[PDB]
Amino acid sequence: PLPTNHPTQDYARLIEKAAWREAIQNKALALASSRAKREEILGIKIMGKDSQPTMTQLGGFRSVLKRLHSRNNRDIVTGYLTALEQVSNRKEKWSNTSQGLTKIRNLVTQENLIWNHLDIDFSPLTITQNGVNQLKSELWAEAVRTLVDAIIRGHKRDLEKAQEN
Amino acid sequence: IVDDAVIHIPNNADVEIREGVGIDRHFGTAANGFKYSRAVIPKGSKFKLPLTFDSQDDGLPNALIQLLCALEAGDIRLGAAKTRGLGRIKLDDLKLKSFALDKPEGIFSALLDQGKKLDWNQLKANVTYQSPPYLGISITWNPKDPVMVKAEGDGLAIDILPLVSQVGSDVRFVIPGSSIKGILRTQAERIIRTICQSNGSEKNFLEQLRINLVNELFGSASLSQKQNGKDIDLGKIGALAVNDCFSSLSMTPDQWKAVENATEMTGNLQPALKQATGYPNNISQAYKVLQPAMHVAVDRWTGGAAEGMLYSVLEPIGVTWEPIQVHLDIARLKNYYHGKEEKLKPAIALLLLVLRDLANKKIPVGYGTNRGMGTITVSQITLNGKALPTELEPLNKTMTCPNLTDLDEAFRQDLSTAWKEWIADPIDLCQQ
RNA sequence: ACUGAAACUGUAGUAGAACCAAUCGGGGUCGUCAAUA
RNA sequence: UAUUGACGACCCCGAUUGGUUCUACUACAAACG
Repeated sequence: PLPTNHPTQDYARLIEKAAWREAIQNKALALASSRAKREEILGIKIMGKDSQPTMTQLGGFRSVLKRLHSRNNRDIVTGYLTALEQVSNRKEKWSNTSQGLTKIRNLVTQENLIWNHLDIDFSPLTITQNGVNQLKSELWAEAVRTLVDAIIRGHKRDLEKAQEN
Repeated sequence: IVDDAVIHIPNNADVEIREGVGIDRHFGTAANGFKYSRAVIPKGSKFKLPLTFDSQDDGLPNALIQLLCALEAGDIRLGAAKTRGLGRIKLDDLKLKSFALDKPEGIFSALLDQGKKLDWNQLKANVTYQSPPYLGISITWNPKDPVMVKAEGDGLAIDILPLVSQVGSDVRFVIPGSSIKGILRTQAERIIRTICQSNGSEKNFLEQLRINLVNELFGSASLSQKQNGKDIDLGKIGALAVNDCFSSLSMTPDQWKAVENATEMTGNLQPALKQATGYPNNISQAYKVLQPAMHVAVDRWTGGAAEGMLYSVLEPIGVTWEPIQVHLDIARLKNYYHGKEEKLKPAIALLLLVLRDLANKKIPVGYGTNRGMGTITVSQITLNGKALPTELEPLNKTMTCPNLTDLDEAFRQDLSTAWKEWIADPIDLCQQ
């Protein structure tokens, strides 16, 4: 790895983000391609024709996650989840998920957890010393958004195979 | 030489995301699959004009002076969605530095002295800007019933909030030009289909859109088709382009976040709206501008309210809006009609029929048009074309009667005659 | 029993055309609750 | 056999579409009197 003071450290860091971003994206595709991995990460599942929760409830969450630009915005998503949880009829909309409301709470509030789900080995993808710690602190919110977007797309397109018969 | 130019978004405003939907022409509702989003650079954002010209002739070309005039006029459009709201740029602070690379002193000036400054105003005086034929329509509307495009997602204190955009250092309420163009296109197509008695129920949404005159005015998707050996693009850009509309009413980017992040309608929302409307001490005056409206669905056997079906709208009941600005590239139409200025009259006639409906409240705009919102009052339409063909010049009019009776009757009859001739045989008018 | 020299992978080309963030919903209203003596 | 004796609010958004279609290199300079 480059010495931290090295003059090409700035340029190298542009190469790193690119390699990390595209790695996160490709892994999010793979993880979203299986229904067991979608249920593990968000609790989202198919029950015959039915989606747990309905796609409208996933769209509501996904519309709030668009506001997760940084970890200073995780209060926005935790605001949404507490409001959802505080309304009994909306909470019940998420029963028969595999604990999906708390899985969302965790992913938004445990910074390591997106990386645990992605489980990318970033060593082939970093060259700056302290590259992994800084890029994880930098790309966290984008990784969360990227994984949930992929999961919800793979969910809906597996739902279409069960629903459109 | 044209360099890559980085865009400086004002302050550090983030990129906006703009929602898009195709509305099925039969059901009047979002067509399946036709739901999309586009990241857009705000407005007010700046970037360099990175241009270098190597002259072999003496002086600077007239065509290149004309180009720089068009940039300062704001006539060039850049990027995607040029007809659907986007892409307008304007040049400011144009500077010309000249280096006589043909001579010792000018080559060293290139190396060391940063060049001779030319007064642009001198060349700008030597030239007349040859603006191409276009018609510009500017419509002055005030909302009759609240008008608003829905924001991309449900709020906390208010479920349904107006769409906003960054306009410099402030946020303003926006009616995307994508929205004004889809309502105008929808009424344009409905008129055409009504005359031809042509149904839209069996066609898919891409087929529903593809009908005559609107394909030239509003544009058609690129779609290469083998006709017979020959291969033809059915796509053409719209000659009609609409610009996003913005309110008279602006807020600082945090004032609106105070509204978006309010959690109690009678709690912290009240200060947020009092702040954002500019009436911090008059909730009454504040709520004559932005009014929260509660709505229920009432269950049909019990009355009361249906479980869960309680929702709220921030109705911009008293937001004032800027004029809508439409731009008809007469030159682009004339190219589609292979130069034949006589073929313009049906497209012009259609556009004036669409404007007659817009003025007569037949075209509501934005969210909730069937549900208490979206009715506009059109108090003036200003048709203001430049280099129009001589028979279309009576378009140059400020209209205030909704029924077009400010346009000369002999002109409206001439358009009506060509319109009726087309109705009698509604050929694809750009096929030759 | 003698290193060839010299030579810009460059030139032209708008990631664009089409697409409504939209459809439905009265801020509404009556008898329940507890089980014995 | 039918008595005991009055209190009390609820709903807080729900359902859906989440991209669709087209263009995917084209001429060149090296080939060929």
